[PDB]
Order: sequence, then structure tokens, then C-alpha cells
Amino acid sequence: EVQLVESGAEVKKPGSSVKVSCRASGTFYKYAINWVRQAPGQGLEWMGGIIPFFGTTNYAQKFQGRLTITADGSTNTAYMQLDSLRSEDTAVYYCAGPSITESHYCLDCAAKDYYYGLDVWGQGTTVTVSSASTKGPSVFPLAPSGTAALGCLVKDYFPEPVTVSWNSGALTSGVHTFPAVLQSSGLYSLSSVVTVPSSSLGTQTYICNVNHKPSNTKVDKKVEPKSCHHHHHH
Amino acid sequence: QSVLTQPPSASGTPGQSVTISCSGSRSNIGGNTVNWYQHLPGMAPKLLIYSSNQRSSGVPDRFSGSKSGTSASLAISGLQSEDDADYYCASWDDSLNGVVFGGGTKLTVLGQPKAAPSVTLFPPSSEELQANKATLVCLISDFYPGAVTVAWKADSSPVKAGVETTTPSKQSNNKYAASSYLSLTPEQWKSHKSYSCQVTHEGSTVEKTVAPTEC
Repeated sequence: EVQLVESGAEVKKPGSSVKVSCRASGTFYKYAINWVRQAPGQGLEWMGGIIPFFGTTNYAQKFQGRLTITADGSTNTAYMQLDSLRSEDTAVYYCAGPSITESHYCLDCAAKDYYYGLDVWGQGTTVTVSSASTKGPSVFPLAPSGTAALGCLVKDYFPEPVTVSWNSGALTSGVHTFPAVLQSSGLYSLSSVVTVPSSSLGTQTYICNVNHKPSNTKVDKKVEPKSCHHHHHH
Repeated sequence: QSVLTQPPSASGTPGQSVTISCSGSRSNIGGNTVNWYQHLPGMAPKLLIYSSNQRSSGVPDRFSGSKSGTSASLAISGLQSEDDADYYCASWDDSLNGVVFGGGTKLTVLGQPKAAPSVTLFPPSSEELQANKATLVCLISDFYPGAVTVAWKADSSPVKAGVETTTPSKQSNNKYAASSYLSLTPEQWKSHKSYSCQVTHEGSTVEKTVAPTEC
């Protein structure tokens, strides 16, 4: 019933601390709110949980002493704070909980009695731990060559993630945003392409909207067919 | 070593069935119910089974869970393309006082129809050229199985330097995509008749070509 929404992407230097929030859309106080992460190329890893009604916290041994989980009932928000960050902490961080109800809630049970299968999940928060500089993208139009392909080249950004929409979200059919490549420079690049009827190239407008949260950068780029006789410069 | 042990991989073809095992101990599976999660690229995990053998709301009855003693199983029948995913078992552990996960099993549904890649190739934009750079962009989509190699040519001559190519990834339609990028100087780009991206899939190579004077 309740939905869980986490805070945005983060980028942190080694040795620093990160805090991720997890806001529920209504009361979510009785059962354990769990935190689970996934590092690149690894399996899901349980970090810990809190039973907000009692404040009781359980942590995986691996994180004891540098992980703190909070539940603020008054705002229906839970938090994860992970200290002394290392490269192995680069991961997607999820909060999650159960949709359980009971005729009678136990007021004095063992902590394990409030842990259940997790069927309510946050959308996940990407945290990157790195000494490298944060850098927003350069965006270039990919002009259309019975369908046509046109797109936007999103070049040289760090870290992940980037999002791309078209016409502020109004255009969704035919959109294919490709996974990024990690280049030899240590920066990422990706492309987003829209397949459109070739016949409508003359009138219809195509603007890609690129968002890179870690650098607080947004780019809008109009994508038009390439003119033969007119080479523009600024 | 995860506390719960799962095989790293399982496979079948469409309409077949599989069973994925999960082995633990007295302190976890021996005394606690088992949960099973499905995990797809890009999205949060999803609960399939709880209380060892109960299906979560909306999950079809071709997924079934069981447990006895200290081992558990997830059985999947009527295999479909969309079942390609990682599957995890989990349990409480009374010695650790916390939740434990298995390492995951990657299920692959093989025997899908072979599909040749679609390729789109873009030249450098005028904007990029004005910034004294040039990137050619080769986008490869809708292929199966999920393996390709990419070669680039200047006119008919192979170009190896300045190439960046992704590993293939599953699309939402369960075919695969990849991309390849070639970095050039503007001078190189303008000095050749054309450049080509050649994509080889299961021994068959197709290509696209672009030229500086196209508009």
C-alpha cells in the first residue's frame, strides 16, 4: 500500500560519510525497514534493519560500527548512514519493508518476529565512492540520416547515472537510451536515439533533456536534420 | 562464500522447467522460513515466495517454493524469456541475529530465436567538430544471442585506436543491445571518403558507412 522513495544519486570521496533517506507515503512504523545494497558484479547484500516502533536495530557484522539506521516516525522517513566509505561501498542502496498486517501487534516480541519477506521497495540510490572529479556531460545532436533515427550523444561525464527524456517526457514511443560505455579516460558516454517516421522530419520538433544529478547539470539540445548549404558557427 | 549456498547458474529453453536449490544450516533455513527474490537489470528486487512456500500477490503459480530440513528450492515451470534474471533465497539467521542471502543464481532462458543486429551509425556533429573533436557513434540493437564484435574502417583500412565498445545488455524486449564509439581528429574525419562500423554476430558481419559530405 505504502510507497518508498529514496534520495538522489550521491558521489563521495573515500573516508567520507553518506546518508540516504527513505520516505514512506504513509505510516510505516510497525515492521522492520531493511537496507539492502548491490555492488557492481556482486549479489544482493543485507546491511541491517530497524523496527521503528521499538527503535531496535540489527546490523550485519561486516558493518557494525560504521552503519547507523534511523527511523523518524514523525515524518515517516528512515535513513541509512554509512561512515568511512571505501571503493567497495560503491553500490545501489535500497530500502525495503513488508506489506504485513496483523489482528494483534506484538508489544514484547523478539526482534526477528518483525522481519518479513520484503515486497515494498524503494527505487534505489546510486552511491559512487571515488577520488575522481565529478564532471557533467557535453551533449551533441545526432542528426537524422520508412523510419529515421535521430538522437543525442551524452559525452564524457562522471559518475553514473545520467537520465534522458525527449520533449520533456511527451515523447516516449520509439525511444531507446543505451547503456553507457566506460571509456579509457575513466569517463562515461552514452547515446539516446528515437526512431521516428521519416515523413514527419520536416515539421516535428525533437529536443533531448539530459540530467546529470551528481554534477547538478541539465542540458536541452534541439536535434534537427543537417543542412547541406548552411554551415553555422558561433 | 555466502551463508546460504546457491548454484551460480541454471538454464532451460522456452516452456521447459527448472529447480534452483538453496542450502543452509540449522541456524537459518533449519529454523526459519525462506524468502525468494527475482532481480532484473535496472530495477528493485521483487518478492516471489515467502514463508517458504507461499506466493506473493500477483505471482503466477508456475513459480513454487519448498523447504525441508536445511535446504530450500524454487521451481519455475513454463519458462518464458522474461524469466531471465537473478534469483536469491534469503532467511533469518538465529546465530547472526540478522537476515542472510544466498549468492544468487543467474537463470538463462536459452533457445530463443536467433536475431541479427540492427545497426545505426552517426557521423560527428558540426558542434563537436567546432570543439576540435569528432566521435562516430555505432548503435547495435535487437540481436540474439547477446554477443557481438565490432570493427571500424577508414575507407577500407582497419582503425583500432580510439575505439570504445560496450558489453551487450538485455533490452526490455529480451533481445540485446551494444554500442561502439570511434574517436577521431576533425582532420582525420574530413580527409577520408568514408568511415564504416562493421558488426559481426555469430559469424555474419553487417555494416553501415557514413561520409563527411552527407546532409
